[PDB]
Amino acid sequence: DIIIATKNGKVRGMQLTVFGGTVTAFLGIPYAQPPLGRLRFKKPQSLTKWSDIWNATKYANSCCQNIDQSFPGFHGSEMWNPNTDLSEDCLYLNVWIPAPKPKNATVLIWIYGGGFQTGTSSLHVYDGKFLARVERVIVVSMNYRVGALGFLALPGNPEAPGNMGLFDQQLALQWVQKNIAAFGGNPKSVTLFGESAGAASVSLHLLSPGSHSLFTRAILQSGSFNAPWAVTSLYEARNRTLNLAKLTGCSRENETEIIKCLRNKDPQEILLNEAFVVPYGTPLSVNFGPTVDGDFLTDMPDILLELGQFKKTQILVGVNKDEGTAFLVYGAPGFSKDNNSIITRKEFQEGLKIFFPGVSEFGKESILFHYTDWVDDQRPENYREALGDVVGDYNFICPALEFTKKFSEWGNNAFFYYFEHRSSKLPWPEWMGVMHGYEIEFVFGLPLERRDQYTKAEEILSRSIVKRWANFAKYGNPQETQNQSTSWPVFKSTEQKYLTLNTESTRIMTKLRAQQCRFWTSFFPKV
Ligand SMILES: *[C@@H]1O[C@H](CO[C@@H]2O[C@@H](C)[C@@H](O)[C@@H](O)[C@@H]2O)[C@@H](O[C@@H]2O[C@H](CO)[C@@H](O)[C@H](O)[C@H]2NC(C)=O)[C@H](O)[C@H]1NC(C)=O
Ligand SMILES: *[C@@H]1O[C@H](CO[C@@H]2O[C@@H](C)[C@@H](O)[C@@H](O)[C@@H]2O)[C@@H](O[C@@H]2O[C@H](CO)[C@@H](O)[C@H](O)[C@H]2NC(C)=O)[C@H](O)[C@H]1NC(C)=O
Ligand SMILES: COCCN(C[C@H]1CCCN(Cc2ccccc2)C1)S(=O)(=O)c1ccc2ccccc2c1
Ligand SMILES: *[C@@H]1O[C@H](CO[C@@H]2O[C@@H](C)[C@@H](O)[C@@H](O)[C@@H]2O)[C@@H](O)[C@H](O)[C@H]1NC(C)=O
Ligand SMILES: *[C@@H]1O[C@H](CO[C@@H]2O[C@@H](C)[C@@H](O)[C@@H](O)[C@@H]2O)[C@@H](O)[C@H](O)[C@H]1NC(C)=O
Ligand SMILES: *[C@@H]1O[C@H](CO[C@@H]2O[C@@H](C)[C@@H](O)[C@@H](O)[C@@H]2O)[C@@H](O)[C@H](O)[C@H]1NC(C)=O
Ligand SMILES: *[C@@H]1O[C@H](CO)[C@@H](O)[C@H](O)[C@H]1NC(C)=O
Repeated sequence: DIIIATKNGKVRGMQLTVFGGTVTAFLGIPYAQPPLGRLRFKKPQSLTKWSDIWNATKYANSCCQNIDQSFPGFHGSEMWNPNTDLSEDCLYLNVWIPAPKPKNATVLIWIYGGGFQTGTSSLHVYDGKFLARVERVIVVSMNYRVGALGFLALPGNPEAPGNMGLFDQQLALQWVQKNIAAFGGNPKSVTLFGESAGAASVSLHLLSPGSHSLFTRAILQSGSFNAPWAVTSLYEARNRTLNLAKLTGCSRENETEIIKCLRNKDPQEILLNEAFVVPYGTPLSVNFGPTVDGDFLTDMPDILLELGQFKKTQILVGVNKDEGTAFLVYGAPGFSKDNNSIITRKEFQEGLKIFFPGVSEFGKESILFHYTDWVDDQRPENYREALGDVVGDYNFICPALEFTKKFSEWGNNAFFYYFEHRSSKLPWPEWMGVMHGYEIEFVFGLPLERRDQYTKAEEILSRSIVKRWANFAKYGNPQETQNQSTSWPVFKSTEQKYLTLNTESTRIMTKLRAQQCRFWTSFFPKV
């Protein structure tokens, strides 16, 4: 039996057997008052003390969310769908501590992705027991509100201020600050890491002054706030908040009254309507996401980034080789996970309509032009690979690169990686390559489990990545100093060196996707 006293009461965890060792897991610790009733859409409220022994022995409810129903029974999609009950009562977190209890361990806080519409900390690929066992770090992860329940925005108005999901995250960071010492943790040594919308969240915590004292360092996997999907403007936010009020018959004039009306609607009603608050959706739509609330976010984050207004610290940033492909099978014509998705020119052209609906004709022509001068005009994968690259470059790679350039210009050490290994247990077909999110299992050390049909080469890659992540958290330097590893150079805005992660050869390369990103980062914003 293992009971830990925390500032709001006592929590009992459970022992886990890992690699002939032991990790203690505290699954499902509440960190806020359930945001129910009048608390729906408000910032997370402080939790009142309890007196019992809170049995934190299983993952808690995941936050309300729509589920991917596109490939029922297919592990490739369903591995991302929630694996606990959905409920508004979902403000909980998890802690993995090494056994024997550490003395002053570095803490790793995970923030999952999901487009700010989906996700949950309890997923199998977010299990922190391996990191705890292997690197003697403590791993924390939290559930935070997503979708309209997490980001509906009536700016100024506290009933619906926006960014509630971010303040959930923040409230969990405070919990780590006030309690992790009791678990053997070092509150002065906290590294946030997250993927996709989780990564954009991490990057917004570097910008938010209310978070500056809640962590030390930051890791951003396939995501950053300057990505086009990561921040809703005050305009869209209001137009989307107003739209949703219509589809639920909640339209009023008293802005506080439309919120009260939305407060008596059932979570399901709000959920089915989220999709249509935009006129033309894409597979990448983030109908309700972070906004400039004037609280968490005091100005538009591009301006903050550009003028050096963020926490000064080290960052680890990276992306995957095929960020875009995963979204092509959610709408792009001629694409399917069940055939090699050879598409024609017209099909590529139609796909751009799917992914760039509001963009001018000339804008879409300019995308086609920049991506369709072929090394081989006769190669039939040409247009299929091109659309994937378009989506990946525009949505993930180029914003992550631009974020890393701008952040490092203010003097801090930055490290950039390019993950280019396809999981041998990847259930999607080969033409989709090194997909969005399929580095996570490697970061969390799943390939270390020899019982799980990963190759030996994958075990070695996960083992080095785990060491590099942990070295970055403990020491601000993501080296593997022992097994004659390739040294990871800092990313500088001049030379722009990055490290490639793969089973073959880790290499130092320069200026990732240079020609592509100049199009996205300096021509395309004009159109
Ligand atoms: C701001 O919102 C209006 C309203 O959107 C419509 O109503 C919602 C409840 C939802 O069902 C949406 O899908 C609707 O489109 C947008 O106005 C509509 O725009 C579309 C296409 O642009 C048009 O076909 C509709 O007739 C419009 N309806 C009205 C009442 O004007 C408007 O475009 C949004 N603003 C922006 C910049 O997108
Ligand atoms: C690849 O598959 C897509 C998806 O269509 C579905 O999946 C197939 C594997 C098969 O089960 C089809 O019967 C399904 O409809 C194909 O796209 C469809 O193509 C048909 C004609 O071929 C067209 O009428 C539909 O509109 C298309 N639907 C979509 C969503 O694109 C595609 O043609 C296949 N291409 C190759 C090269 O295999
Ligand atoms: C409910 O269905 C909505 C569609 N979603 C996408 C699907 C398809 C792609 C695979 N993912 C699983 C997945 C993989 C990796 C990390 C996290 C999750 C689910 S989404 O809601 O998850 C979504 C939305 C907008 C985004 C905008 C920018 C980047 C990612 C986005 C994801
Ligand atoms: C909390 O759990 C207590 C005991 O839990 C069980 O016994 C221990 C030794 C572990 O094996 C644990 O995994 C078991 O589930 C209960 O006695 C107590 O009533 C519980 N309190 C609740 C449910 O509120
Ligand atoms: C635990 O360790 C603390 C020092 O943390 C270290 O310094 C900060 C600035 C970070 O760089 C972090 O990564 C380092 O590991 C001590 O100040 C503290 O008193 C120690 N407390 C206990 C109980 O061991
Ligand atoms: C490093 O490699 C270990 C096994 O390799 C042997 O030990 C190291 C220290 C070298 O001296 C090498 O020449 C030997 O062949 C693994 O057990 C260990 O987990 C690896 N560590 C990392 C971080 O990858
Ligand atoms: C909006 O509602 C609040 C709370 O009831 C009220 O105080 C305020 O006057 C209303 N504003 C209007 C009606 O413009």
